[PDB]
Amino acid sequence: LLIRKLPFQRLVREIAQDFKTDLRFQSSAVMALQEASEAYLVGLFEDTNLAAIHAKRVTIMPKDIQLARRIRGERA
Amino acid sequence: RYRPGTVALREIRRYQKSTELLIRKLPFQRLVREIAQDFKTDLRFQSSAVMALQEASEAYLVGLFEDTNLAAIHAKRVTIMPKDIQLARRIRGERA
Amino acid sequence: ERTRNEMTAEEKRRAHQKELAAQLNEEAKRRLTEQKG
Amino acid sequence: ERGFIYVHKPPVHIRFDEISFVNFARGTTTTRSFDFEIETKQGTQYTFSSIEREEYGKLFDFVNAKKLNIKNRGL
Amino acid sequence: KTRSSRAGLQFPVGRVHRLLRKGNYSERVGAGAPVYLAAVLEYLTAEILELAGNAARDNKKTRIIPRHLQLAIRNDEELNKLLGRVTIAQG
Amino acid sequence: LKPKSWVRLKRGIYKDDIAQVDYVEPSQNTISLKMIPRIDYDRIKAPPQRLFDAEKIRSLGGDVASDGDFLIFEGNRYSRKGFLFKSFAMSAVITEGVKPTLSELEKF
Amino acid sequence: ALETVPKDLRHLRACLLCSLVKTIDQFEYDGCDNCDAYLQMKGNREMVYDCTSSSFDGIIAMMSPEDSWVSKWQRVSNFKPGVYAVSVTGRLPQGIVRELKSRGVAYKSRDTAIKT
Amino acid sequence: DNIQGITKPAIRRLARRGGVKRISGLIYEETRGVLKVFLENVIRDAVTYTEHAKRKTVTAMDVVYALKRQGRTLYGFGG
Amino acid sequence: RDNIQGITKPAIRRLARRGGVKRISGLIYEETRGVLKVFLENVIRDAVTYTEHAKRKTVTAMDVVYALKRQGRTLYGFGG
Amino acid sequence: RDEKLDKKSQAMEELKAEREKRKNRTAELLAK
Amino acid sequence: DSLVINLNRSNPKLKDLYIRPNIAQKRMQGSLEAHVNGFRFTSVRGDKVDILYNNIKHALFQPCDGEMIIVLHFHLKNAIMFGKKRHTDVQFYTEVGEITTDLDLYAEQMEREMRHKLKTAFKNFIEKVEALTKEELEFEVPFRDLGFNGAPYRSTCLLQPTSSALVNATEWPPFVVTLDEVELIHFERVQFHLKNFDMVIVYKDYSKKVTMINAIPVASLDPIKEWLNSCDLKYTEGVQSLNWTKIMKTIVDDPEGFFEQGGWSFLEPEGEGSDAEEGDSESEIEDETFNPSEDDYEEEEEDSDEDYSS
Amino acid sequence: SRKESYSVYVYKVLKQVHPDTGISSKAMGIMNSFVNDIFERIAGEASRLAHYNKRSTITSREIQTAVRLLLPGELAKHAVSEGTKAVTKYTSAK
Ligand SMILES: [Zn+2]
Repeated sequence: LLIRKLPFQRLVREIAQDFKTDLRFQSSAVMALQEASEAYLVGLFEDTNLAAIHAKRVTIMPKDIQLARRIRGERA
Repeated sequence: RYRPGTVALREIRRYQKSTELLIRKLPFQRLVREIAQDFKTDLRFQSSAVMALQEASEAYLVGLFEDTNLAAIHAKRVTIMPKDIQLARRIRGERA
Repeated sequence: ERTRNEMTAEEKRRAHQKELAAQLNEEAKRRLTEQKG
Repeated sequence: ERGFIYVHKPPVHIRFDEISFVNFARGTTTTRSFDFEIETKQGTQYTFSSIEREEYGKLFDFVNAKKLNIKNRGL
Repeated sequence: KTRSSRAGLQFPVGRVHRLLRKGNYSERVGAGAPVYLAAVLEYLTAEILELAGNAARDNKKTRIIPRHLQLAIRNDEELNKLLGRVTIAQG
Repeated sequence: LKPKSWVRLKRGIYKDDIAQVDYVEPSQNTISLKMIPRIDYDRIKAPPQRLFDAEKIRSLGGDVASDGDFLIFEGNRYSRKGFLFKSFAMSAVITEGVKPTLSELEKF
Repeated sequence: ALETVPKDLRHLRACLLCSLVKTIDQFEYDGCDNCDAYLQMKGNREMVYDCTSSSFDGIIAMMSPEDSWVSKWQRVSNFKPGVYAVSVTGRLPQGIVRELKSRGVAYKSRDTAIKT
Repeated sequence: DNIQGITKPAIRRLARRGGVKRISGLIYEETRGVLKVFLENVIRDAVTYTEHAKRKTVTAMDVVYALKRQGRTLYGFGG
Repeated sequence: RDNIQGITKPAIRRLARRGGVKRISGLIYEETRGVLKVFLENVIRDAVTYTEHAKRKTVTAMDVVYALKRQGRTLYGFGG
Repeated sequence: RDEKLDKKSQAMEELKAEREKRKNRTAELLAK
Repeated sequence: DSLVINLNRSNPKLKDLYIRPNIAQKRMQGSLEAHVNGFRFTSVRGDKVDILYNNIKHALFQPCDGEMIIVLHFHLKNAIMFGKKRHTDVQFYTEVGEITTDLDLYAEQMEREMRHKLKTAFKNFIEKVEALTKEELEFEVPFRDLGFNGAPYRSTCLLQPTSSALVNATEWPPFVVTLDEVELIHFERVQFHLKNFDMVIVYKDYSKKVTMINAIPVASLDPIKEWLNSCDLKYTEGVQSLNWTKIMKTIVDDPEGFFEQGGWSFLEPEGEGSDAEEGDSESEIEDETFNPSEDDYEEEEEDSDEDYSS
Repeated sequence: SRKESYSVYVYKVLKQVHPDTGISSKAMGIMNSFVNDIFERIAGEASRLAHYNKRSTITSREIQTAVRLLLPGELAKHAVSEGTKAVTKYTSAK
């Protein structure tokens, strides 16, 4: 656990709004999301550090994340 | 310039609506048989299966080189070095 | 049926691009034939 | 067989005798991957990052076979 | 009338249904499943083929070729996504 | 050893000039302080008190370092509007016995 | 055992729940002997800055919590033998206190000092 | 605007957890962007599975499917 | 002649040039073969896996097709 | 769909508008 | 010839400015002022750097929107000496925030303020200069949603179009393409199986090399064409990537015969019925244009009418 | 064995959209391949939904979900549309 549960839930309900009103989430789902959310960012940062390493740097940059996701095929 | 080398190769870019296999089919087919043999004997290889593998691998290796180029580019390098292939494979997570 | 969103962006653009190709070749020939000196 | 050596630049050599303690931190490859910590008796610390979960067990088996002190061995 | 012809569809609904029944997708299969599915197939098929014939025109041809399908899928932002990692085989 | 109050100074030439805390790192070891610089401006070589802001110091030379409205100058004279935000060890400054009261209300 | 005692005298800080006193690096390295399975203050420094406090007063050596007065006055009779601070200042976030409460862990501040 | 609510330290702590040594402030802008894109797809899928189940409040069962369907699968649960 | 060299450096050089890769270390060509072999090995294994259910002792494009699917390399241009 | 297309088209329109301004301006001032 | 400092006038100015490239071995701050006929950047160490307004091929302004720096990019018609080196490209910028964090509203808000503050100050400097310059130096602002990922030199960056150029000034070295000089564009490696592609720029003076913009992602294919279309830029696609140095000398040596062979039409993928080569190089593949034989249709009657429950 | 295919109907549809156009066996093979691929993607996903219900039977309802999940934007709108039309078209009897 590393993000504040409120802003996280607020964001979940907020984006839910863009798809559909009425939507709210049982605690189990929002927790499961954060549980998934953290795992994804963890993996991505590890990967990004591999790029950092590969680029002979320690200060990661967005392009490191971009490349990692780019190579990962996260985008369309 | 109407002379050869100019016309064909220039136009071949446009004549090349074809999808010519980049690895030599027989040199590759032999390797298929070879690796196939490495797995198991009695394996008849349909040319269709040979083509299926060949075409997939060529695009696939080109794919690998897409990532490898990125990673070279990533490292501010033009020449790819095996570390890039490795980086790419590691990041793709497409490792055995 | 007839579910396509709209004419493809290329089809619209094609006339202008095709146009540009003609324009380009004429334009290219003078500039370049003139530049050849 | 009797030490650890980091090959190529910066080249560095380690002997099991110079090791104070080491540990396989939760690494950078997977939640079960590892990074290897080393601190020398000289107080000089070395750490090797980003290593697959697969190499965790082998190095885990290896250091116990070398019987060196691992920070998490008391766990 | 064939189930397809009931639906006026070209697609063989019995085949789609038969594929699912024998294909181990489920223990039983209701008619609405293959019916909806067969219609969807013709729709996307037409969606592509519509572009393909257009591409054929855009290729000076009355004969569609694989080369035309490549232009369709990459120019169509949806097929571009639906067929994003797919491989087309051709000598 | 805790932040957020208005206090009195003890050591150096920086004797008893009142300040407050600006922003907090959780370690509770030191307190950041809204202070007035005591520099000579690095000019005797090629003691005082005067608030100074990173500008005539730039003609003598030295470290001019801006962090926007937050500044650093001539050897980490952490300064803003000519005031130091350098932190002091909470024991080294006399912190207690101020308590902002009805009469006190306007300084910081 | 003595692993709970300051190994080094540099930068000592006290756990803020059970007031156990250890070095900046001992908490970073080892965590709290009575609350790591309950606190998880081990391995990180931002966490150290939050949980482990530099503001503590006096030290108490626990020898026989079962038969001792100081063991009672200091709220340590339920701990293992070690050195604890008489009073540590500060307070925990509005989350872990609830997590602790959920487990039946009642956070009472070790802050024995009277305020002015 | 709650993506702005995903605190820099929260992200920062995950980066430390991912062994990153250093970070450039743009990572926050970028990290928030990444978080949205992941969330957008997971929720849309979560929404759709819930929509199919004829419900308006999402359950862990539904999110498991949304992640599992994307290969981003969660662990520790059964039924 | 040994088929591992059958994936000649120029055959590789063509693919890398197509993967947009410009200069190529000699070292690459060798790893490419390994990668390709690793790639093929996984694929062929699966093709055989399919072939065994079919009680066949002949490898078909169908097995490869059914295999490339399973690896996220779905292939069009085969079957009926 | 239309919102992002409009955002992109808008950037394109602005570009087109600015190009035209510059086109008209460039010819006029040099023409003088 | 000079610069002529606009003495005793309210010469617009900006002060949080890092010049790029550095004059000396290491970077310096300074302030940029607009004068009678050019700019001047004066370092905090007293160095003077002057830019005639005319010698500026382009003035492009990069707001710090999504960028850790606010930048004024100068693309020059001629290179100028920084003493150490000569450069056709120059920048003035300043850091937006913490770039070197080693592992909150006030800080975050100060970022919002500081950006706006700087953003405004620069925006004001621009307007003051545009007014001063009789607008002869309109600061093109890169149309960010019209930018795309690519690599003009060595590293991946977001290329962005401006009213008259395609550039990426965030990174260094700076990338600037004056669209006035673009003869043609070719999208090499464009193919369905690729995930990325490349772009080549042909210049109007063929004595100068083409420029590549490697590995641009294919998802940007249609948007880039459209941008190019809107710029009146002719482009062409090609799965192949043949030698431009050869193609240039070829056409440089014999442009007459080149144009006679339809010139640049050689890149045309023969999409639509250009009468000159109406039949391209095509032939029937090996098929009878898939025509299902009369006997294959007959199995349809077993679509047995079982009214399986809705 | 007797070969199975959709190429017949693909051509019928080709003519239904472009009667004036024909197609080569390779392009036909691609389209026929596509039919097989997409059918299984949806067939698998429709099975998972039925499986999540812990049920023996799959319906159009699972399809609508799977279609919206697998098909992007427009394709989902139209597949919902054309699919709803096609359902209705052989629903009117009973
Ligand atoms: Zn404790």
